[PDB]
Amino acid sequence: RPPVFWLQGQGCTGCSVTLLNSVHPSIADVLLKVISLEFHPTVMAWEGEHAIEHMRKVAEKFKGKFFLVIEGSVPVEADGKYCIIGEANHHEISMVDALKEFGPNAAAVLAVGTCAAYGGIPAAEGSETGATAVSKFLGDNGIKTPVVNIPGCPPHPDWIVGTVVLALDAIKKNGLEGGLAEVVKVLDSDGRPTPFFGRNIHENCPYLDKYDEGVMSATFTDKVGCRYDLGCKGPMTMADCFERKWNGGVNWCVQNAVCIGCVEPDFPDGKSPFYQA
Amino acid sequence: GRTTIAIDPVTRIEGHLKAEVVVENGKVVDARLSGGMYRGFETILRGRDPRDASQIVQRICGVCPTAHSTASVLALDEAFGAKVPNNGRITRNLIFGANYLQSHILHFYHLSAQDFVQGPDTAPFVPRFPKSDLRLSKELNKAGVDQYIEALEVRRICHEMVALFGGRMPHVQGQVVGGATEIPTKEKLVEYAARFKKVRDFVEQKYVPVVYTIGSKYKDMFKVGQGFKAALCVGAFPLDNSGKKHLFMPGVYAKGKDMPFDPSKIKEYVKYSWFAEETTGLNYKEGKTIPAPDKAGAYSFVKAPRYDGLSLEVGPLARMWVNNPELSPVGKKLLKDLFGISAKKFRDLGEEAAFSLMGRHVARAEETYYMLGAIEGWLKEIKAGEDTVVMPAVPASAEGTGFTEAPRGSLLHYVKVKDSKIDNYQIVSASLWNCNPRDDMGQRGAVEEALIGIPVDDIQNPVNVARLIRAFDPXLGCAVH
Ligand code: SF4
Ligand code: SF4
Ligand code: SF4
Ligand code: FCO
Ligand SMILES: [Cl-]
Ligand SMILES: [Fe+2]
Ligand code: NI
Repeated sequence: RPPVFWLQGQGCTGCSVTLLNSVHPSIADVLLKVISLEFHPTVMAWEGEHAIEHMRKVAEKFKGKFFLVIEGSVPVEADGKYCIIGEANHHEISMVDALKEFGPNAAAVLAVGTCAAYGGIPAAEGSETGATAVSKFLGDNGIKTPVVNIPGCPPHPDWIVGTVVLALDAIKKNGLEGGLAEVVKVLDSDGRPTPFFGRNIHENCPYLDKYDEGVMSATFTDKVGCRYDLGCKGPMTMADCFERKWNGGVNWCVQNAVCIGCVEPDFPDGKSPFYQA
Repeated sequence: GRTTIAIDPVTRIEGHLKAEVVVENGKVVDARLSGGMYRGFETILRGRDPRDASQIVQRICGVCPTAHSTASVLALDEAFGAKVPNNGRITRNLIFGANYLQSHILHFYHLSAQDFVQGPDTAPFVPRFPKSDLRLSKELNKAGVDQYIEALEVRRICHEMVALFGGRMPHVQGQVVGGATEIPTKEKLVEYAARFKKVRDFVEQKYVPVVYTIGSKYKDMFKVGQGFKAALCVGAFPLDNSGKKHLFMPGVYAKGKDMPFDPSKIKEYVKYSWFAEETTGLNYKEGKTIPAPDKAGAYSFVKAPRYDGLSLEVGPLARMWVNNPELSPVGKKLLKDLFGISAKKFRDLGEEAAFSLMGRHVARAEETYYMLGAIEGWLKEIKAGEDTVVMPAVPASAEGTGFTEAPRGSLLHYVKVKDSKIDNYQIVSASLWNCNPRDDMGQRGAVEEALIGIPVDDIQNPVNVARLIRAFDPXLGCAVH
């Protein structure tokens, strides 16, 4: 039962919250029997240097075998000071230093959410912190640990749980090393698992007929027409929201308003302005 | 004699916080709170289409994004001259109100409850302090555990409620300048009400009673954590279209006196914050955000907001104290049965017990009950089919300020538009009011001050330091942005 450490960098906690929304039949089992969530600042029992030291003792026992989940980007400016995640006996630990410590020893890293995966909002124009994507930071520092990107702002909980399930099956069938190798096969060029990010929103949109007819809504509350003129970025977005929708299937972005391309590597700047084409 | 204890990270809160306290003779005698992560939303926003703000700002915090959405669209409404249709005002209230339920339930059970309830022998509920001061009987502890588990379902249903008209959650698509993007249908209103009924039952039958009942085993926790005993409310949830009546009305309480809220008296100080010295003492309309992570003497990325010089707190206690509504029926009854207290309205708890560690948990539970009544009213008031949005043009030059109350306390967004783009955007948020460092004159922040006097009879198990902090429901993502 491998340990998981969930490290928050420049995150908003929305990637944690979205996971709390999962109705996946496997979620409880993943947390209670398959893996062990040994560190997560938002929900764990202990605190402070004791929590840090707990993570360290577990990491040592499970060297090469534990998994890291990263939520948020990694800021490199000012010697890492824009994100301190803990302190051990007077010694501050930046996100930079945490990834340098734990990264080399993890079996694999899940970069959850667009911030961790691609930089996202903290890395957007006007930012000053050197917000860096997980894979880029690790590579820049000579750390070759496998990284899987599960983007979205936030991701749908099904994308996080479903990626874990994919890994689970692969590792059961081929072992740790062989399994991770199989997971690599189904990642697109942006490190995203094709089962969830392999299809374009627009190509599968229920309003595509209206798009083709040139029938555009001029107000958000007109649900008949295509949302393209209102700024919908479905045409440039790779996600399966049209199908699984959101929050127990009660709605999704295109039905309610517009798609803002939240799973894409250029989010937000390349998808902005949000409210015009 | 004195012992300094550093706690980084403070867990079971949102975001990155370090607490440092000095303990002497079994009590905290000094405190410093450090927000250790910065993103800089106020500079990231510059140069953008102002309409983008209502999406960008939500990423300040995925626990309370509807609050930022709300503050942002209210600022945009003013700057754009947009008149939100009656039905859109109500729809906004339904979207946002549902997340108050989510956030308070998340806070008490999934963040705070382990302060009082022992979890099972599995991560992440172990390991923890060997002497955690967990006092509940076998039966009561079990009730806490069962309710934590049930609350996982209930908070998820609350997000289904938010998403019905909000699009998804975290990070709604459904609030924009000019109103709400989706007109409620009869069918989806039935769906919202069905979920709401399940949440109400949990709040009334489990949540409110458990906070009083656990509180009755920790009466000592009503005697500490008073701090300045000073509170701020800026108003929230408009009940009409003339900006007059709100569910929570604005006001300030300090030194035992009630007074009106005047936003011109807000200043943000930065002497002890990692920002350029020349930016100290600015009102938000003139706000500037210039990071200085190496500045000597500073210890936080949170600025230090002061109201007419005063260090104030915000949140459910602040709102419930300022507005002084009638207590919940179950609260009144448990106050009588367990505490020997006859109480009708919230202030009948007394200032000392209300402004306390356990008092703030009680306030949050009472407010959750209070919100149920508001949502019930909006479900009767909403009209299926009536338009909820207008489509205003982007102005070339404008300004606007949106005031609301996030689940954690007072929130405002100020936007200045020039050349049809964001020239300045300043955010003064809830946990900023609570979890800030000293101001330039050496006056502590609200939580820093509330830590003074907190008992630490065992330095090896200093559990009350973070218990006090958690009572405030801190969100350091919001506090720093
Ligand atoms: S990806 Fe979005 S939801 Fe997740 S941490 Fe970043 S800002 Fe928050
Ligand atoms: S532009 Fe958006 S609303 Fe229109 S067909 Fe494409 S994905 Fe659908
Ligand atoms: S519809 Fe677009 S904006 Fe919404 S979750 Fe899917 S990819 Fe993100
Ligand atoms: N609630 C909430 Fe978030 C904080 N603090 C805001 O505003
Ligand atoms: Cl909120
Ligand atoms: Fe600010
Ligand atoms: Ni928040």
